[PDB]
Amino acid sequence: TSIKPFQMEDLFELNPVNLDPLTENFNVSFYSQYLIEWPQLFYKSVETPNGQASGYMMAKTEGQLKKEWHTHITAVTVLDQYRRIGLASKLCLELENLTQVKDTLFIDLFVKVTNTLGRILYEKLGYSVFRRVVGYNKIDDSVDAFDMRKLLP
Amino acid sequence: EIIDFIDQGNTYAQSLITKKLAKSPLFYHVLQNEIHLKSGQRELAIKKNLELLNRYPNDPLTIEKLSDFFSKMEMEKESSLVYENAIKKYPVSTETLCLSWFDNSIEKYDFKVFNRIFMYLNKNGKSRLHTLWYAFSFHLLLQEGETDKASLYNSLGKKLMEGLQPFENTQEIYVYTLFLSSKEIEQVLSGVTLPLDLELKLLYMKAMKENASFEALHAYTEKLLFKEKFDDFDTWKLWILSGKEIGKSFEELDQKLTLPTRNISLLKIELDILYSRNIETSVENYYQKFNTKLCCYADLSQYELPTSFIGSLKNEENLITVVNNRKFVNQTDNWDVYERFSTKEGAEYDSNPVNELTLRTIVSDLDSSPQNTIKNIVLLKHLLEQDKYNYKLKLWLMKLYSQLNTNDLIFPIYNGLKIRMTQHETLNYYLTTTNPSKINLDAWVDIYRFYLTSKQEIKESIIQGFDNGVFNKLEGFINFSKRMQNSISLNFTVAKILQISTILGTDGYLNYFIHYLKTNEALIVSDYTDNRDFKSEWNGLEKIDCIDVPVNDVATKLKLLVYSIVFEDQDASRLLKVFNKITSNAKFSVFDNLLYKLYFNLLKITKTKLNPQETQSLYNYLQKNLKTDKLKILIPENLLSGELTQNLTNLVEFIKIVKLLAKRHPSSYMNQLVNLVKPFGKEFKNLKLVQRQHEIIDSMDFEPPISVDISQTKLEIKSSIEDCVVALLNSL
Ligand SMILES: CC(C)(COP(=O)(O)OP(=O)(O)OC[C@H]1O[C@@H](n2cnc3c(N)ncnc32)[C@H](O)[C@@H]1OP(=O)(O)O)[C@@H](O)C(=O)NCCC(=O)NCCS
Repeated sequence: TSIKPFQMEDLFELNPVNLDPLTENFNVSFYSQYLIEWPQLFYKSVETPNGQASGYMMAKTEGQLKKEWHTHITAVTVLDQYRRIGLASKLCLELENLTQVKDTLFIDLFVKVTNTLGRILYEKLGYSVFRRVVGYNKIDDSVDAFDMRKLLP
Repeated sequence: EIIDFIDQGNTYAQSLITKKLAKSPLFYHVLQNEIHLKSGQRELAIKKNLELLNRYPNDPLTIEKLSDFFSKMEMEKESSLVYENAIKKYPVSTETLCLSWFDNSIEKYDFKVFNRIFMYLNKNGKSRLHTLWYAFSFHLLLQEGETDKASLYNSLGKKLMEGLQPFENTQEIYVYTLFLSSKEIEQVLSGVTLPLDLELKLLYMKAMKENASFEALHAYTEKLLFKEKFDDFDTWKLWILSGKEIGKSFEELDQKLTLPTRNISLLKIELDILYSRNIETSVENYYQKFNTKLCCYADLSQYELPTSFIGSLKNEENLITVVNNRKFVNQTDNWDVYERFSTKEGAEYDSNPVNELTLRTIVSDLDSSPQNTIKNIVLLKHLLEQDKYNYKLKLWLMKLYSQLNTNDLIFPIYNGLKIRMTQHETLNYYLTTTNPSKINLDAWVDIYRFYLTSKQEIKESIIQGFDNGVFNKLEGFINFSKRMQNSISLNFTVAKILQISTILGTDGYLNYFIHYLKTNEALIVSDYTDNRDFKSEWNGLEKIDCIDVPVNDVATKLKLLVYSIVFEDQDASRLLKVFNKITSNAKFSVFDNLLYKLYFNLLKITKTKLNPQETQSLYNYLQKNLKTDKLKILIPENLLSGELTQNLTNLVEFIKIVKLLAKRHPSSYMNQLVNLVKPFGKEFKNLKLVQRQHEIIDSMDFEPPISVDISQTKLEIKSSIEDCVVALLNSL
């Protein structure tokens, strides 16, 4: 895998990833908002030999009390052909290399309470369950979630 | 303004309302009056709008409409001069005028206008942001190819950016690099004190490589890889490349390759190639580490594999090991492995890797015969019972159904994939053969509302991307918008709405989409962009010549012309000339060539002024051929082919349009065409297209490769053929 910045026109070539039944395909405005506000936190994995996107990360930063900032993962997905080789773990770990992320206090994310898979994935990356949260197309957003956090240096 | 909306919607109370409002007054209403004239007759309207331009309007709404009017008449000179004259005359309103100019101009991607707007805005502008806009706009222009201006455009952008030093962020530095040589890029990026982002790091490495700065690149890549935990294959390749270039031994490089990671395992192959060594052992080492991973085949097959490695095709327990091995030996007979791993296991939303093999077997077996298509429909559905979210199987199932008159059955699959928003632009065409039902019509309107939503969202993205500084991403926003403005999938969506609307009697939608056509004639007649996805159903497979969804892109354009002409009230001759040029070069089936000739003769006779002899010639051809004995050629010799309901649907629509024109333009010869089409429904029913299709299906024998029930699918397919065909016959 190699990592490249995400560009809007990648949306036209993402169906192998975004036809996955747990991978939402958002509005144009949502993708473009992440590219506008946190352009470095929207990057894609790419494979040899044609440069096809094997996955992507959409993350953001968010301010609180706003004297205190953290990064938030909104979406990680990996093409089926390139699963179980640590690509998702690499996309999440690459955030910790970005100086915009390093300047925040922690990274958090939401995993549904029923997604024992996702929790373990993030647990293996150093995240721990911080707090259960209420919830309220492909995913029932009314299901409770775990906010998971990883403190940063 | 309320009176103006009534004028637009049209038409006699409009001129009276403006005659009253203007009699009270000012420049706005005169611009209105002369638009209403344009809606009646235009040569006066241009003279009259030119008259308004010279009075220097000074009001934003009036300026916008003028510039709109002149651009509508291919008078780009004047559409720009309205704003320029206002800025010249009232330079305090420069920013406000320029932003209206720009916001209204985005839809029309005239980078000379962007750059012209930014020029005015930067002259009467105390704005670093505006200087960046102007500079970035020179890059945009350079992306168009007036090579004789290229040197000037590059010099002006470079000098504008140099004026902004020192740079405050990586976006400004990015813009500067758009005007620099590879040599200058390295020199510039090597002195940057700000932390580089990924965009500029990649650019820095590409520049060093192009400059043959192999010491600097080996040092730089080594830092990223061994000290900043980047772990990036492209960066690894540059590291071994530059390492060799500066004289490093193979052993010196390989001794640093200690971690058995995927990228390093592949790199060892790349390092053997780079040092003219034997590939074999590093191919075997990658395979031993990664044969249990679905990636193995795609990673190795890009190299030239030794025939000894493949020779290990002798006699496994791990399903994915078998999948890779069967791919390496390109084996297409894989039901034996399916029978060993038919049960879905693991995570509920994962696909079963066995169906990488079964799909290859199914695709290799496809021969376009309807018995083979139905057999493989049964197999795809059977696999999907246990592998319920496998999208590749779903896409193929829709392709197979698209070969038949089972037009009933595609939408449930498409909707079960939860296609939404931009996926409609890329996957729409899978619905090409869907039946003209009301539920499908409402679904198509829903698809069109995505287009309305995306158009407004991307415009705002472009505005915010400029307001914020995000030149890293702006070109992609603009290109996204451009590709979406006039795509074949958008125009197909409109054509499909119109067709179903006229087949059903639902005029609620028709009036909105007729209004779109007359609003966007310039696009309808232009060349459409294509962003359709013909690849995802082949992911991990080798694309071969197989069955296709039967798209017809030229017919889509002609359908929109047809409706544009039907509802043309002033002069249809220009649209008929476009129509006739397109049919002259159309690449159609026999029936489609007749259909559009029939259409052309029908529209010429109803929507143009002809002498009586031209009328009679065009009408005689309609008279001779509006007969089932002539139109039967729409029936394919393979009655199960989906072309039957495609052509029949087009015949039904054509007859509906005959009836519409007979009302709007009554004549003895139109009433005779209405009379001629009367027995079609009876005459086509007597051909018994349903029964004969049911008989062919019942006579087909089936020796499926796995245990399945054919029966339930035969019944569903026979019922679907019946329902879809009978709906059409009753609509004749
Ligand atoms: C969840 C997902 C992103 C993981 O991707 P990946 O690249 O295959 O994962 P990684 O190789 O980095 O794996 C890390 C871990 O999560 C877990 N895991 C990830 N996919 C697994 C699966 N289908 N079944 C059982 N465990 C699995 C493990 O316990 C594990 O570690 P291991 O290396 O010791 O086996 C993926 O399979 C997919 O659905 N992509 C996008 C959609 C989605 O469900 N969202 C995000 C995560 S909550």
